[PDB]
Amino acid sequence: MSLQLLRNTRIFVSTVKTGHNKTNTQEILVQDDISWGQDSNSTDITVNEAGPRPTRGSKRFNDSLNAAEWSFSTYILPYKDKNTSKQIVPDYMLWHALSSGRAINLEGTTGAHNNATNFMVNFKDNSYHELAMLHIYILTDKTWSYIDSCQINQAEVNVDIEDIGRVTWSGNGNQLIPLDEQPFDPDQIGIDDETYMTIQGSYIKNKLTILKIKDMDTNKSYDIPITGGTFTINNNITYLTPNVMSRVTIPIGSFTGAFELTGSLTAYLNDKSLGSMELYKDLIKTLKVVNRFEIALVLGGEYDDERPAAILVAKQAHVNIPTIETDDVLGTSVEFKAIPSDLDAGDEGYLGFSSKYTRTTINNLIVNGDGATDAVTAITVKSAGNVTTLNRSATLQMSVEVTPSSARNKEVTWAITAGDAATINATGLLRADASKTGAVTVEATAKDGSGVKGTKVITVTAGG
Amino acid sequence: EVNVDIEDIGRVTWSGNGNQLIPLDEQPFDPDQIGIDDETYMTIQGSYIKNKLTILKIKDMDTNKSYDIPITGGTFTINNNITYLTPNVMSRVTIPIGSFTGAFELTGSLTAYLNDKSLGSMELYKDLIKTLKVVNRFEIALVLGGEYDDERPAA
Amino acid sequence: MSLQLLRNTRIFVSTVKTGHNKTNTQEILVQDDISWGQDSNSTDITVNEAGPRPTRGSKRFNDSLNAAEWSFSTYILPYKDKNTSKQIVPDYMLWHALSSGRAINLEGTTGAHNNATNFMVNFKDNSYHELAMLHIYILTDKTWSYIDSCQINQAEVNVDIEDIGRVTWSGNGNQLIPLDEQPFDPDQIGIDDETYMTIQGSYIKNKLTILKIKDMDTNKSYDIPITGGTFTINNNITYLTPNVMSRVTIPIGSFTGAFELTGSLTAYLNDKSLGSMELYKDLIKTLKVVNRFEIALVLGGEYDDERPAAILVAKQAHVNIPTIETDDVLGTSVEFKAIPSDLDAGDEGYLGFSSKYTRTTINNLIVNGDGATDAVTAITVKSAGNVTTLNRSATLQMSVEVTPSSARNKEVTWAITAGDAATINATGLLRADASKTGAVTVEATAKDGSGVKGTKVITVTAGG
Repeated sequence: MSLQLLRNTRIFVSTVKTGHNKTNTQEILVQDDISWGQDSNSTDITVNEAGPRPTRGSKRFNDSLNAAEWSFSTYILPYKDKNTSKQIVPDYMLWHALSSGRAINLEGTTGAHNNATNFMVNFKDNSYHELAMLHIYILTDKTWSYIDSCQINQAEVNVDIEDIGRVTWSGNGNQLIPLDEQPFDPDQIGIDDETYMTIQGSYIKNKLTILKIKDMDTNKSYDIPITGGTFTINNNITYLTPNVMSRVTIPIGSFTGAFELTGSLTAYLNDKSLGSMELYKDLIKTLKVVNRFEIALVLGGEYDDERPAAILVAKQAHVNIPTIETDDVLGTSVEFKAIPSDLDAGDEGYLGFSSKYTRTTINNLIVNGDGATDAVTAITVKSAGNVTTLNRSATLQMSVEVTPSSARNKEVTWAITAGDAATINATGLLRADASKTGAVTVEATAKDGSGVKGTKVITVTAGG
Repeated sequence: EVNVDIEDIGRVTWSGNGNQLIPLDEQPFDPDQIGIDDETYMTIQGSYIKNKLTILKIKDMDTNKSYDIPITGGTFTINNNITYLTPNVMSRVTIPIGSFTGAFELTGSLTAYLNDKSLGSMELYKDLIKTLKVVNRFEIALVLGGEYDDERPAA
Repeated sequence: MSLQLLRNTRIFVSTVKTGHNKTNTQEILVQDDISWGQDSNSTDITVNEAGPRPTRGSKRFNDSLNAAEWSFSTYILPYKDKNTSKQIVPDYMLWHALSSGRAINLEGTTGAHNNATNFMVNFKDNSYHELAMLHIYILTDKTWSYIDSCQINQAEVNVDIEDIGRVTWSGNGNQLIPLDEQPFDPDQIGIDDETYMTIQGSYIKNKLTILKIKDMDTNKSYDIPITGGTFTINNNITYLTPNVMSRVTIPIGSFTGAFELTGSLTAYLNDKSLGSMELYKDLIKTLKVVNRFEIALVLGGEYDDERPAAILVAKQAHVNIPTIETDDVLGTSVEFKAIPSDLDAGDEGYLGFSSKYTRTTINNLIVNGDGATDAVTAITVKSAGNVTTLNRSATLQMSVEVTPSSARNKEVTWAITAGDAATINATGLLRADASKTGAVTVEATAKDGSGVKGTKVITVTAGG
């Protein structure tokens, strides 16, 4: 009688089947592109004979149930909750399931976990045969229905100008189940209007898209205006089902396959220095089997005032040779896929979601890994007593200052590049001797990899 | 190909194969007297079948739970799986020679809206997804054109 | 300056190397799988020393040539020719050289001989060390060649349903000889369009395949719808080549081996009466060292109206113990071999080809050996003067009426089966005596092996 409507359907994500509370269930900001359903495998039996009386017969049997299909898209709207005062995306257990299979723990360091500054999602503890287990609850009008033991297969992140920032989720469940009784009241679990105002206070617009590309073999950072992009995280999950003739069967667990983090970035060719054309010609010139690039795509842009933004940080990526795409105005496409340091070392990449980004915050998130931990920005090597020169056979212990003063890693290395008339140790004691009449330089770079440069030309003379 | 869809008038689509298409110069027979006259055309057009009035009779033979399902649109076809056999001669071309009907298939797809009412679409769906059985035995009686006390055209 | 394609090959079968006419050579319609050639043997003489600085050198000698191999596939295409008005298959000399070692005589009664009703092949005259000798002529595009003194080694017939009736020929020849000049005009000898139309009017489809199997030890006919099968006519011909060390040698003569007529028949298991299951259970329950089965494989089906057909008849066959072939639908395999009554008797089996087989024609082919010779179908025995009973010490010379009225064998035998109150002679003069108060029977059967029954229950009493 009463017809169920699509627009009135609300989704609930849970980690447990009983005792649903605010810490285990949430209302998901799903769009109007929802779709789900479970199909089955069937077998037909035909008979082929040669007698005078052919047997035109066909007998059908049900054999098994395929995986339950579910897919929906949500808005990327990071925010801070009033309870914890820490930036968390509304759909945080989805990112936890995509990241690692451990118990949900925002106070840890692996998987989806927040902080006072930003919400960061790493895949360092992803090396599992089975990720975190969810339960997609589908409340269409009044009738209940949920999908048993869902697991996130992939997360489709679309980054295109003229398009608002969104993410599309698609996964599979063991068995979709319809329910008659309410598992839990949706009103108090569902987000109230105040946190809806708090969430809508932060929107991410993909029109402001700035890319950080830097090769680790040459450190040639480029300036590329983005036309449109897309990067997805794939788990390659396959459900395993038994094969029994007598009765039908349902899937039993799964084994996550190979982790894939691929992305496609479209951008216009530029003749300007460090532009798209220079990147393309450098890549098509140095044809190398292996690539090692710093790619840091920043959705929503960067600003001095706190602004909502989404960040991808791929430390050691693999850039496929670009193919310049012909159109009205030449716009090329670059394909990348983040490879790890070691196949089982994790650290494929990590993401940043928060409404409160300053350029320094995103910078230290990119270089150090967290939006809260500070990193060095500039370095000037300091002589032991404002000294400008050195004579032959004289010791000089180099000192150094770093900025900001709140940097977590402040120690720097000591090296000599230009000139051969002195030496430096781990502590910085520069030493000279006889037959040292030439000008020499001294270098200093911190171990956090900010790209900081500490330089000073000391005029080492022959002495008195 | 029988198509049963609302907003669509009842029609059937035929598709088959012949040994060899042949063009003819002489009239095999006069079309006028063989062709239907206007009176039987009036008699035929006196009866139309409209698929908008589609009522389904579904009943399982293991439980006898007849359902009440309003149809959104359907399609059922009868297939013979006919393949023509032709010889393979290198010197000259060849034409098909007879055929052997394969396996008889009578399949159909019925689209209908989910209903919370008793003996509705949702009850049928949940019963089927509850009693997962390899073999099914159902009374399906699709009635194109509807049913009425007065004489009405129906399929 | 030209390349030769396999599609332009034309094959002619001849019994003479000169004076080629339409009665000695005809074209054989071959298919893609045609193949022919001749291989050569060699030898390497290598020195095998053991010391340092050994000799490492070889040497090759051509020593012999192998027998030429040829094979091709043809369609079973019975038809009637306008010249003689007798049913004949286009590759009839192939059948003759397979069947007998005498000169071809279609008017005779052994080997390949035709009739106004059907074309027949029997192996009653194959006791020869060198069967009828052919010469395969090959015409590829423009160049000519032929194989000298061929012999039909075997003829494979595959009952592959949903396919056309086809036979595959194989054999050996003394030597393959390339001919530079045209032996005969292929335009005249090759089949013309009229006979091509007549042939294509008649095709044998393997789908319409009925099989007639009967246990001669129990008189039990089975209804087995076939799934797929094959039967072979094999001669096991081996070609002898002389060994000469100084010069290469080609085969000089041959010798036929053991004539084998085997088969293999696959079918599904049927629970119906006299089905496949009953045959399998009877065969595995008897467990007999020897079996006497009558097998009549009828390609093309049996019908009241005229239809083309190819029939293999095994009068006294030997059936192996069947096995169950576990597939999606359970089945079995009936592997048989046609054995003769006596080793030097021939008559292992025969074949009948025609484009006009009414059911009666194939029936009398099976039971009489020829499609033209009619065979008795039913019998009702008649007394002397329409008498219904008999009294003690009274004669009853019974007669017989048979159908059809044109059966070649109109005679019957006489026997008493049920009761002991009378005795019958060869002519049929039944005789009784006193003290005969029981009901006795009389039976008659034809001498052509049709399987016709003549029965009557005479109510002999003690008299008035």
